[PDB]
Amino acid sequence: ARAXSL
Amino acid sequence: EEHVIIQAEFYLNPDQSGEFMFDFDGDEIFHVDMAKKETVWRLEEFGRFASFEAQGALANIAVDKANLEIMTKRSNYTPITNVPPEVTVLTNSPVELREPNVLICFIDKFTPPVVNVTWLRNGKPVTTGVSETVFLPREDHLFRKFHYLPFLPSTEDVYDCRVEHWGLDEPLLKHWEF
Amino acid sequence: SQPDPKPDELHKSSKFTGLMENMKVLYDDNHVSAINVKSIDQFLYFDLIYSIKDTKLGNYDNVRVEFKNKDLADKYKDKYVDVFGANYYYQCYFSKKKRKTCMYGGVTEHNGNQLDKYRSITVRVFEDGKNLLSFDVQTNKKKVTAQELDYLTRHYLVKNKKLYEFNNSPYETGYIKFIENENSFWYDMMPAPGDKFDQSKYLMMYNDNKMVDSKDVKIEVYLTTK
Amino acid sequence: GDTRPRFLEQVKHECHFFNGTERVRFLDRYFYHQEEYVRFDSDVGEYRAVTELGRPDAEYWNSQKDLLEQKRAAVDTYCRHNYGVGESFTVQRRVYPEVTVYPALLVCSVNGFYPGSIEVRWFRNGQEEKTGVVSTGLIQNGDWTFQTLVMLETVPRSGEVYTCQVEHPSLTSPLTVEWRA
Repeated sequence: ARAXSL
Repeated sequence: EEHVIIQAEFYLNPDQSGEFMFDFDGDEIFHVDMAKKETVWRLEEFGRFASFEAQGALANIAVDKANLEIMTKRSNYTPITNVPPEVTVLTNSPVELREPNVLICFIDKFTPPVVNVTWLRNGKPVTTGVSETVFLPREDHLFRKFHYLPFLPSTEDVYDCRVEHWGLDEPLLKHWEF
Repeated sequence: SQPDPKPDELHKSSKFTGLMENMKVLYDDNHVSAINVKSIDQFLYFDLIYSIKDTKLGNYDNVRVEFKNKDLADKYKDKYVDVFGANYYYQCYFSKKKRKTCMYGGVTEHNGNQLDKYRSITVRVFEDGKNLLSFDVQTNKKKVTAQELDYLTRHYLVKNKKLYEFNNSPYETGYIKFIENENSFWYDMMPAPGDKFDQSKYLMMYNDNKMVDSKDVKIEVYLTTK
Repeated sequence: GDTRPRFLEQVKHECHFFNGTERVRFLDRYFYHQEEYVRFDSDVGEYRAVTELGRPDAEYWNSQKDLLEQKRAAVDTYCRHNYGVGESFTVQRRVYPEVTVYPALLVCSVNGFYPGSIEVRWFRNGQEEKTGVVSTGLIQNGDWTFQTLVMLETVPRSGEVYTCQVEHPSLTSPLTVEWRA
């Protein structure tokens, strides 16, 4: 699983 | 839609508490224990089918804290308005004497994501085998939470899920009995 | 206190297939060291952030110190302390309020813990049961973290005994034992089995901020050759 | 109690899937408390402020081409990728329901099933009962299982046969539990 925080 | 996968995160001040989880169609796939830095799969079996670098989650929470501070100031320090939880207690399965069951305390539609949940059996606190979920996200952006109490149904026991939340003046007790 | 390593309990370097360099760097020249500082922030309730400048190579300006619990963080939050620890960068994340590093424990209150001169602590090194090397490590702290002594001990061993090399190690097993008044505890010096080494998770062993009395502690390193 | 002000930041990276992964919509959402102030919608392709407090972010973020580049590829590198990774134990998850019928008013309790899609019908003498049937609705137990109760208000005839029938993706055919008065 890949995590996507600006 | 058929399915929705959501990576939900939050950071709360002054509590300094944070959360990072993945939700699939409303159910928690996993959340990250930021202290032990481990991926906590909602169902153990999940860990055998997939993986996730828990530590990568801290990067997000770090940014979220930073963003919270920026937004806090931008809103001219406008605090969150407490939204009390609606609490429901039900069993996960039909009740039969002498047949193990689980009392489910469904804490719903609340914010901020901070709550004290206690189980009372005959007026006394019970911790034996209890468990809970982290704060689950809602589409209205409030939170849901589940607390569980395995129990052996008896005609002589009464239970209460006691919920403490800043949206409530006093602890809320939801009763259950056979 | 803690029972010595049982058979097959210690990590076998041979069973580690990743790069030992990742372990080596934790005990190379660089480390975090600050004297008489007070936390200036917090990311999570169990950590403290210190404003510490990397004066050996300026890789950071802030250091995140994570503890095993909120109690430790609270205990030192407003205390002027000395910080000493093996730090890491991969998976090091935290928000303050040009860069940063992370570590665990390694904190001791400054005031009342200083010695006017450096005290030596003996380290006896055993290679397959043979004491071919013994040396002292120094500290001017009455109470020092095991982490600091461990770091000083291993770093000397890296330079002098090639404890950790780029690919693997000339030693199969290795544990460092701290003895103080007929009481002891030890740490496994080798990486967990597998093709990857998690620096942050390994260093997490220091998050209990365990300390020892510099006056009474003795160190013993047991290494097995391959 | 503790009445100190609370300030909450929420971020939701959503992946909405249609017809498998044929159509995927990625939403990068930022909330202050419960208020979403900025979001990136893959159907839009750039960050758009949702409230004035978001404008600052929508501007700085769209200014970074490597950033918008990442977000625009999200439907593939993030959503489709994760969908593939968790498909076998989420999308394909099928746990069959257990059906229990007991006298309350007859109660048909369907428990432990997944996914949520389910059909529960009450039959009386082989005919489906429509009137006098009440359902608690779908209930999420929070442990990847659902439960639902369907009640039937009735007045059984001598030896009347009531049947609770359940249809669910996990089962090839309906699951039936018959209760005879």
